[PDB]
Amino acid sequence: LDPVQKLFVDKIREYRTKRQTSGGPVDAGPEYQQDLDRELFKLKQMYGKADMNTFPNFTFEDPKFE
Amino acid sequence: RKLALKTIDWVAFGEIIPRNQKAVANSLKSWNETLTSRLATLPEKPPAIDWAYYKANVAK
Amino acid sequence: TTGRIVAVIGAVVDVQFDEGLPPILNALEVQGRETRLVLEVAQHLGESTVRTIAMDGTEGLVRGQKVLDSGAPIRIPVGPETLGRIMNVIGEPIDERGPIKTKQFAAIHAEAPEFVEMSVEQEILVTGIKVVDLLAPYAKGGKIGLFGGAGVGKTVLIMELINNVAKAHGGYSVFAGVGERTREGNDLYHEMIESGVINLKDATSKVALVYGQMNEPPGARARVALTGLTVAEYFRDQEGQDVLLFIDNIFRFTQAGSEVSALLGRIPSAVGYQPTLATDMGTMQERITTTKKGSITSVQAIYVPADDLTDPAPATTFAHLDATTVLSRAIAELGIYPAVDPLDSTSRIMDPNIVGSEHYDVARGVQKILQDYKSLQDIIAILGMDELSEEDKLTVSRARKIQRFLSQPFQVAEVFTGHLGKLVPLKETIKGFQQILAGEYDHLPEQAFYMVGPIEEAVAKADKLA
Amino acid sequence: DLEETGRVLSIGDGIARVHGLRNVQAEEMVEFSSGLKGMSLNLEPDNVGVVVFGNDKLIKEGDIVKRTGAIVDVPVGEELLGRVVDALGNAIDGKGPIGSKARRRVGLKAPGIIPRISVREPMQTGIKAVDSLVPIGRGQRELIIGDRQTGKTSIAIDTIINQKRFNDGTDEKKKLYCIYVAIGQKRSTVAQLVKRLTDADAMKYTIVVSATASDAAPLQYLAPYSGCSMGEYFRDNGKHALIIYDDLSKQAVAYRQMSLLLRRPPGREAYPGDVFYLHSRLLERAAKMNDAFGGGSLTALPVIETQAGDVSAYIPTNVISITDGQIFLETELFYKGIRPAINVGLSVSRVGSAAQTRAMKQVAGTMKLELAQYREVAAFAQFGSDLDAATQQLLSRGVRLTELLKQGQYSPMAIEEQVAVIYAGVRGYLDKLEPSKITKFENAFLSHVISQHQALLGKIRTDGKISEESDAKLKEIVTNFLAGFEA
Repeated sequence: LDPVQKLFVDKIREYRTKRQTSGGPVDAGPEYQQDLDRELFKLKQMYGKADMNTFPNFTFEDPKFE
Repeated sequence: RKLALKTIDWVAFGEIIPRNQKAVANSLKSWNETLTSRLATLPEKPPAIDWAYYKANVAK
Repeated sequence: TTGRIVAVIGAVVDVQFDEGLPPILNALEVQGRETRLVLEVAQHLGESTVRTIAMDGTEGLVRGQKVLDSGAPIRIPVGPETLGRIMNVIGEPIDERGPIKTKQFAAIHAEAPEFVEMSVEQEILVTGIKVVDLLAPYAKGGKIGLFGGAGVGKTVLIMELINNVAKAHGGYSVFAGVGERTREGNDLYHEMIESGVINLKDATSKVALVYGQMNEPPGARARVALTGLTVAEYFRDQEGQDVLLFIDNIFRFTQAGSEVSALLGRIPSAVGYQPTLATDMGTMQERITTTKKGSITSVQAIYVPADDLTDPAPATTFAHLDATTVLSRAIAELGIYPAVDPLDSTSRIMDPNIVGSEHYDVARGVQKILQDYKSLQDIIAILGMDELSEEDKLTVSRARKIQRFLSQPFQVAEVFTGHLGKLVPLKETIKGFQQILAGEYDHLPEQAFYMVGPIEEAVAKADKLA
Repeated sequence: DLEETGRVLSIGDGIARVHGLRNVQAEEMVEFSSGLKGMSLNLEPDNVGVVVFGNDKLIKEGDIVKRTGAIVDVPVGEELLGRVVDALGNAIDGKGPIGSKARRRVGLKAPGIIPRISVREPMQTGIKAVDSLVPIGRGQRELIIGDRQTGKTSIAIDTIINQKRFNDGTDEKKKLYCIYVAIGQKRSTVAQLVKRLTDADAMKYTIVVSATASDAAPLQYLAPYSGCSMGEYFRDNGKHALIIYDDLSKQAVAYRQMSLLLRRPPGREAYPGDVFYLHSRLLERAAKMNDAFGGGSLTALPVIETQAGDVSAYIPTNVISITDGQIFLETELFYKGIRPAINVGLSVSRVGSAAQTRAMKQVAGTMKLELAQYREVAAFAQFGSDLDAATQQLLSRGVRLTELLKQGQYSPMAIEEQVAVIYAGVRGYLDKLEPSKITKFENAFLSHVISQHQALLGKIRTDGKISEESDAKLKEIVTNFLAGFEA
């Protein structure tokens, strides 16, 4: 993604060492998981709430006439 | 449906006296103008979605 | 690392640590100062001397005495165990229920959350006050700043606000007594005891008290603001909460800063101020707000020095204010409560649309009416009445009712009022004045709108008379 | 390397006496141990008084002071248009790296005489009161004066938003790059504000330089200068840039403060004196340039938000002496509900006519007068009650116009429309109407002219001027349509 090869050897392989594992991507990291669960629900609260894996179909209405 | 083409001579409109409606006409005009202003605005079409974009991009 | 007291000029403690110089902001604990004497480094002066601030007493400080760096800037316990606790600035009780112990400590100086998680917009909170809600529709999580003179029933008001609000509240509340009177805090204490929402079956009360009283040295007073912030940011963001943050009184903070400025060797800006006064504002104020991570409804008692607002300090403040709450001493003097200067109190969300523009508009007629009426006052002041114009004569009277109508006695402070105070929901309000706009009362006793809540009751108040 | 590196000679309070770097270029942006920049503002022989750009709690003493060896530049581009950055060009929006990665010295000097050109372009704001009573040119530097959010900003907004269409028009003579230098306008303020511009996405040709209340003072100070190079750029590239410096008032505050901390003075009102100069040099860089410079412009809308209308107030006096008027916005009126709340007696454009359409000029010229006169019988005899019957009519006329020059909260326009309602009143078809309903008349009237007389307007729009067509139609329209509006 970026450069220097001895330092980046330490890091760029460590980009993908994380990705070079995917059940806990050499660490998902319990803290990451915990705060993730916090923000993911809290995000949900900060969102609109009508389930995000469901289609909001239509509604119908009838306007004032005298 | 589309629009209804009724032209309204507002001069004549309010005047009516089938007496249960003359008062109604005075109100119904203004009730109209509320409806008239409302429809005349409303944006005709809403948008729709670049399904392909979000198809990629929603990963639930 | 250790320092030598090299110069003590009061609680401006000039320390030479020769044991390297830890951050500007590194918090120091003084050795030979059993009683925890915090100094915070202010300057690296050079010479391995820092100018640090003791926030506290400067007893027995031999010049040389060892001061031991606390190795971080000032950190305090933050944790739910603070609510219902009167915490001082130093994270310690003054609840005196033993130590206010928490899980986590926090360095109290901190970042002002970034713009993007900051919710960019807000919604008017309702205070239960006609005058407020109507005229300066303050926002939930906003920073509302209570400009107000000395003890001008402000203190009364805030308490009443607590009363009106904190109860109802869903999240929790913080009171940061900045330069608060020990007494008022007492008063509050009991009120709170009393209220029992400082329930003591709760150190998780509905309200946390952090107090940094007047009797403290400025450094403490200066710092109580950061402290409180730190806790609350924790409850808001961290404990999710809608925090109500009662600060009474940031001015006293400001003052604490300014007070040091001189003998921070600084030029203490105008009147003595701080040149950095502003940055000071940013640095606290920008930290408190409403994020998406909750709301810190920020209630700042602001002493308006000499009720001088042009006074740069307040001058600045308005900028920071989501809600600027200006209490009118002038009005107050008329004995009036709500005593506001609402033609000075604002909410940016006072702007039509937002708040229901009718609501607003009803206000606009009033705002106008009163204002024009205000205009007249020089003329009237001499001239009184009888060569002016009639419509105005009407407005005058109407205004006079309106004026009265804003007035509402104190519900809590029946001790103060005698009266029972009142509380008015929206409708009577909107209508109330609007009704006056309809001038439905113009043969009804004018003053009768005084110290009322609902216009109905006011109408009634005219009536018993006639 | 560590040889044109230095050790922090002393530090605290972000005032770095800087040891070393002894070959330092004046006003070299320096490079920190903390990464950070600073400005070697002050070359003292034995130190470099370095203004620390940004936070210094980080900092400690003897710390290594590195040259950046650079006199400040800022990234420049049009890829600032549609970007909220801080002045260094740092996305705070979280819009990621700007396309503006060309850089340009933030100090680049103000034009020559010959290089400059006078204005003769109008420009507009979508605000009747404004375009009429303060017709707008291009390449400005003239004072906007008023107090805070009232939607103080509204005033600006409707203008920016107004340029949207113009940016939907063409030329740098319709299209306009808006530059909002926000000096000390809190994150919230901005947060909201930005949120608006974006919504209006008038943001698209628009930089928002965002210096929120938090920001360090030099930065905020700088923010305009930053903008300044960028706007001159636009100017010189034919682009007509609009900077709203909101506000230099705060800037001064910072600037002095900075000075003071450098012990560098507190002149009159505590501000050292070349803050005028500061700005003068800054603002001269806003001009309408000749064609060699693409003809572009940097229109400067400086803003000063007054504390209590305090204008003999140093910086205001100063500013007044540069500006070619001030647009005083009047609060009482505000409370009256009159938003915009102006006092146009205290709004002046010496400029006047270079700044406007004929269209407007024709209807407005008289109008100004009609109000003037209206005011006058409120005034010689400081009573709104009358002195002559004639005027009992004329006053009506004035009053009508009063209803008209208002501007909706959160609402701009364009000139032919503006003229449309204005003609109606000027040539009077609505003193045969009650003053409050005049605006009401407009809603309908406007929606009518928009509907029908977009044709006609097509002409007026074409002519930049009311034409015989338009007029002929108008006389008739206004009467008829008005007649329809009523009856």
